[PDB]
Amino acid sequence: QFVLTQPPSMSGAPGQRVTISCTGTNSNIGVNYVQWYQQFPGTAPKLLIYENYKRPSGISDRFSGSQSGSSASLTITGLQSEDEADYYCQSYDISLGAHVFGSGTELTVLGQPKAAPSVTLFPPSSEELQANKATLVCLISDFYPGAVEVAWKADGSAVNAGVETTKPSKQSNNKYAASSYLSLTSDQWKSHKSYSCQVTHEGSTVEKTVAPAEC
Amino acid sequence: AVGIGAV
Amino acid sequence: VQLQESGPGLVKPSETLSLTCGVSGGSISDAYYWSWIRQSPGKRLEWIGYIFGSNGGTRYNPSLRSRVSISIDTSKNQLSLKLTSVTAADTAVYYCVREGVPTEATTGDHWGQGVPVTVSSASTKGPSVFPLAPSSRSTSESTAALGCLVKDYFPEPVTVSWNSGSLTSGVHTFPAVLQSSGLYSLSSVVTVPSSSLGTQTYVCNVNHKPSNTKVDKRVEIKTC
Repeated sequence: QFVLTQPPSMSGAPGQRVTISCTGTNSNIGVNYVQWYQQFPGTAPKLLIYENYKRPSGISDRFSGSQSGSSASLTITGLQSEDEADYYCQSYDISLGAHVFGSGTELTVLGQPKAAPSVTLFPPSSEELQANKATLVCLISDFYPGAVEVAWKADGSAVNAGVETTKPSKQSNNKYAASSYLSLTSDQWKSHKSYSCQVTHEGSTVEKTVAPAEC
Repeated sequence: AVGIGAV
Repeated sequence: VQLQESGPGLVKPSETLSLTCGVSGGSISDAYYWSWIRQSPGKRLEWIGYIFGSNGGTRYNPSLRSRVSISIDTSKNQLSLKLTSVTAADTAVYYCVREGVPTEATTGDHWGQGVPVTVSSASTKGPSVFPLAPSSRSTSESTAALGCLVKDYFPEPVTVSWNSGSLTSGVHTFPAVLQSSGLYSLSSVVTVPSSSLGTQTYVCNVNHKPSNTKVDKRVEIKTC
């Protein structure tokens, strides 16, 4: 139950003027102040606007805030890729006697070039072999856009067991990371000649391999 | 309030 | 004016979550609203309540008023939060915030970094750290990757350091994966000039507060 709703996603080009809207009821925005918070991947929310339009020191002047009736708006004039973050309006709800936050809008800035991922496939450490297990670690970093397809193979066939794969994660530089682990027993590992991590991004694919004969 | 404060 | 949170990374259902916030660079008695804010997975933000520094009068979000209590320890310069009868609905990241000075050139709010509290019946477990030693298939065109596998731990978070924080350039520690076991696995790698591989030493400091375990492993290249 959201008494403050915002579009889930919003997109805008660099230099453009974009606005994030916040729709509330008479009991919060209609009569109370609204604050605007900005939050980057892995970061605490950063206060951007208070008392509907006031900027704290240090906040770029490209951000402006308005409010009328029971609606509020955040405006970025001159969109920068630096601005890619999540945005929340925040107000006080009289009906519910509590401070509330909006649904949040994820703002992405287009025009960033496509970047192909760097892929690193580590074999199992000999210690972990000593523990009768074998984990193959496939790290996929610094790609854009954030969709990537990962497939594992033992000697030639696909394997759909023991495979665990993260969702891609917005890194601090607005490109994405991800990682996939293949969990085997030491015997399974020594029962195939090669295991391979095949990561496909933007219709182009690269495949790294590890082989017990090398260790 | 700068942020969440007195109503 | 900074803030930081301490508390158990895991709490069992129906038990009581307890958190502490330590304040440095400003007094806790000051006439300010000190709020506890939680952010669930799914990035939903909820205001739990605040306490006013001078009187200590508190106001709670009515949806949680029974289970919550917020208080102040003037001698420690401390803020405290207790939430009873917790369920999986309280697994979230928790922050302490001070409104911040009301002046023409304020920096704004003040937020702690946030402590993730996971509510689950399953027991805490520390990670086993095995080294990710570079192949030459990893030493392609002078620079090799070498890392630490922080495997099979619960619950979040773990934090990794390289040479006790003395080496920062070229470290990417990846977000952890939630294995279908219910356990997390994570990796941290550092990219290095191949020349260093014979001379320098790379030790990763894996740290896991919820299970009180800390592991210090060194990574070494060895053929096979």
